[PDB]
Amino acid sequence: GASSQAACLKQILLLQLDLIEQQQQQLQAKEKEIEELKSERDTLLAR
Amino acid sequence: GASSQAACLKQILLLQLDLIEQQQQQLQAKEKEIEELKSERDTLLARIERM
Amino acid sequence: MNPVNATALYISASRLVLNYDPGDPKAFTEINRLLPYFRQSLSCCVCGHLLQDPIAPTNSTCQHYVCKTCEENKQLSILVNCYKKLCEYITQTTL
Amino acid sequence: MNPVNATALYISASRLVLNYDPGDPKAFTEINRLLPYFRQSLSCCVCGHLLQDPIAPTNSTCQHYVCKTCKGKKMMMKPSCSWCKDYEQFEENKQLSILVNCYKKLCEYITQTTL
Ligand SMILES: [Zn+2]
Ligand SMILES: [Zn+2]
Ligand SMILES: [Zn+2]
Ligand SMILES: [Zn+2]
Repeated sequence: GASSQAACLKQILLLQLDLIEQQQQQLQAKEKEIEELKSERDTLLAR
Repeated sequence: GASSQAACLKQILLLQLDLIEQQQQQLQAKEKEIEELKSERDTLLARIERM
Repeated sequence: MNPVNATALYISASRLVLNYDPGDPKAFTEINRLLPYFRQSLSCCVCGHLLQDPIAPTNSTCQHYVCKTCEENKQLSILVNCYKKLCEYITQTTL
Repeated sequence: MNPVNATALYISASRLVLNYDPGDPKAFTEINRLLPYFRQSLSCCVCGHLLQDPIAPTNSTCQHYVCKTCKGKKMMMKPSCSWCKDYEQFEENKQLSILVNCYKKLCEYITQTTL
């Protein structure tokens, strides 16, 4: 009964955990894409 | 027993959901800032063309 | 490129199922209205069925996703699994 | 600036706690050793207490946080961090609040699975 619900909720919790991790790594990647266009834009301003 | 545990998992689950949501909003912000910086970059490029 | 429609709909659906208020006589029909749209958001543009091994474009925000059998996006995969487990929990409990 | 360390540690701790095997003589110690760093990432730099109204530096990525009722007070770690000097610089951080609540509910689960 409630142990099937618990055994299910654990799995969906783990799944959401994986999703959160992927979103973190993507936010980081986009942070790099920003810092790059920022340095590039700055060096182009200097040029 | 399993009631307090499953009822605990539900709450921590909803909270995790709220987290996923806030991260999504951050990603959208990053997308908009990247695209703005990209168009701005492209127009700042045309500055070289006018030599 | 991440999927906004899919994640947003997953949040809405999960929030609806997990906050099922036994006392709101309109909750079940709400979950029932939202569930097919969440199902649509994760479907294959060739098959029509639920995405098997998702692949997405990186230059646009096309919202168009296709199977590997038909650039792999991990978010889409995790979300397909999310849909499966949410469906499993919906089948297990009665609302 | 979002909490990178705090989310990393939340993922680690949650994964270890949720895959808990009492048949593994190694899992318990792993959880006990990863866990103090995870609470640290959500501790206040004036209090030591769990971040009450999280105010997180946009100034840098030094990732040292304080409570809203803890602005303008001296930070605990000495030598003091050079980046968090400007107290006029941090804003409220939603991700941190969500993570604090996550930690509290996670502990509520851990005390249940231990007992
Ligand atoms: Zn297909
Ligand atoms: Zn398209
Ligand atoms: Zn404090
Ligand atoms: Zn600092």
